[PDB]
Amino acid sequence: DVVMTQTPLTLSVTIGQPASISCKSSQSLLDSDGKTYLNWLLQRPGQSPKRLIYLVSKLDSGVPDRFTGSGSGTDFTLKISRVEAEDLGVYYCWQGSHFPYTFGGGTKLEIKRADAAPTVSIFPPSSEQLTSGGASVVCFLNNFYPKDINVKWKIDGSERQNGVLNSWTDQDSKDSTYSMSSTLTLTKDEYERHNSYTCEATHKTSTSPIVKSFNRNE
Amino acid sequence: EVQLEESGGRLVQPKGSLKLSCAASGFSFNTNAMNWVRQAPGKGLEWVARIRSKINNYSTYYADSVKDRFTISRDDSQSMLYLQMNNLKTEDTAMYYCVRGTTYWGQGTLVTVSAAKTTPPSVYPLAPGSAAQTNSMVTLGCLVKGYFPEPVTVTWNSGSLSSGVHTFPAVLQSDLYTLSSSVTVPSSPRPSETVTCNVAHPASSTKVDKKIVPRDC
Ligand SMILES: [Ca+2]
Ligand SMILES: [Ca+2]
Repeated sequence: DVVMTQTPLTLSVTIGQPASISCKSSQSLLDSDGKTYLNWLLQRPGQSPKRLIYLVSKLDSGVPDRFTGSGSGTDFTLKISRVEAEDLGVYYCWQGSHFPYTFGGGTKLEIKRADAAPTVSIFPPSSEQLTSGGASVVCFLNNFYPKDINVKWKIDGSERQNGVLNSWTDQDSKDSTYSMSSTLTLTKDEYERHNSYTCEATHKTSTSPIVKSFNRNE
Repeated sequence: EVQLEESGGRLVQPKGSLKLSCAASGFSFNTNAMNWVRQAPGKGLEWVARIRSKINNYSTYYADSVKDRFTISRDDSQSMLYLQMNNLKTEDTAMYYCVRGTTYWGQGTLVTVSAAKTTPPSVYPLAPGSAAQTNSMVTLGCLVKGYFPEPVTVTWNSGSLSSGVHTFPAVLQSDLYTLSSSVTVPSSPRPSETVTCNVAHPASSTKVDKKIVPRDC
């Protein structure tokens, strides 16, 4: 099987700045008929892939001239002259020359934006949940950048590491920011024999972390 | 316009069987080679199977990992592409796309191969405890816990609240998914104007509405 190697794995580019991505094959994609079947596809978040380039350099209909495909044999390049917000997603090279028809591992194009501190919100377990025997404490860390953040959970001043589930949104379609959800799950009993619940957010925007807390009864 | 619509995706037990379908329209289906491409949760694209046109006697090709287990076929009279999958394995869990040549991709159909059983979620409102009064913006949410398989969709005020919504991807903890959604609105609307999340787990035919109500005593 032809091995398709895509680099970089991720890149972070300022809107209006150029981007160049590589795709290499373990063997020449020049087919028996003299044509080179190397496509470039873009997968936008939540969307199915869309082909941008085919036959190394041919642009698909309704694909801006900002995209340029180049190369031959085993070495291929996708270049974006100046990036736009809509370019964010994972780019794939797909070879159709030799069977099995292989794909590169993907290159995630991220939009570089200014730093932004998260806005933090804390939520106690709902009554619905307590009645069911579980207790989840939630923290939303909204509209921050960069993605890299640390969330610390504290029960009556003491740090809890187990029962913590974290999820990040994709870059905001208008903002390019991230949001994050941090769920601390503990038994209804454990929750009730404790009063102070705190989530601490350490982001590069401040040396001091963003703290949000609540007390069962106040 | 060219349309490719996949049908069939769902939860199957390991060693089980599932047939996927793809309805093609807006092009000469009978003159096109058709492919199936899959994408494992959070992974890259993986080519699965290819079928040539009638002119090329419907020759079929398969990736090594699915050869002898998967059967690609087509019904030109109905412009239907099919993928019969026998002896399913957990690593076959993926979103399956119908592709016209290497040109147009359908929406995809999710296939979950697991011993875990269909479990509807529990829908919990996220309301602030006694949080900051003169806070111009108020953040509310919905915690959607203990479901299987994916997906789950969250909508706020039946799709009216679009701006200010953050939908967090599901995280699988112990054969059960957990997802959350948040909504940020001015302090003028809620509490006065009600806030409700609409949760749908199609796999268990669950549609749950949770009104976000201020925390009582
Ligand atoms: Ca092989
Ligand atoms: Ca060939």
